[PDB]
Amino acid sequence: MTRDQNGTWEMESNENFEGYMKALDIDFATRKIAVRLTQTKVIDQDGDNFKTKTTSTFRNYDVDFTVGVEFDEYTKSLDNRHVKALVTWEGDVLVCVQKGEKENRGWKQWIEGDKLYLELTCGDQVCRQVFKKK
Ligand SMILES: CCCCC/C=C\C/C=C\C/C=C\C/C=C\CCCC(=O)OC[C@@H](O)CO
Repeated sequence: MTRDQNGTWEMESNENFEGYMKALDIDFATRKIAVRLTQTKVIDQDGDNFKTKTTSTFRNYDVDFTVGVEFDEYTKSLDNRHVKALVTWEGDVLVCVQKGEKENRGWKQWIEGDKLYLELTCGDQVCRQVFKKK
């Protein structure tokens, strides 16, 4: 029983964020800034209802969802695309499929020990982030 992801989480590693952003067609100048940054993630979770806020000195991104309920997601200030998003549980892993113009786009987020893991996929690029609880 490790579905409770509530907390404030600080990034400690961010593997292949450059490749993930390139797969999303983020321009070089934006990648140059974004790859430098430590992200913070605040998760407010009530059962299957999630409110998430990911922050940095350069851009912030909020996404709220209920597990099992498809929603329209606009990735404002990231790659600025519209997708249909669905988050489901696979065991205690949150799995999101973002259906839209990019093939094989989604993410998976789970608790393991005292860490939050987030793997973001776009095409053949996977970015693996690890966060430690504040
Ligand atoms: C927002 C801080 C990073 C900004 C970097 C600025 C520009 C880079 C442009 C595009 C890169 C694409 C995505 C950024 C990566 C992670 C932010 C969270 C994405 C997400 O939905 O979290 C999954 C899940 O945690 C949400 O609940």
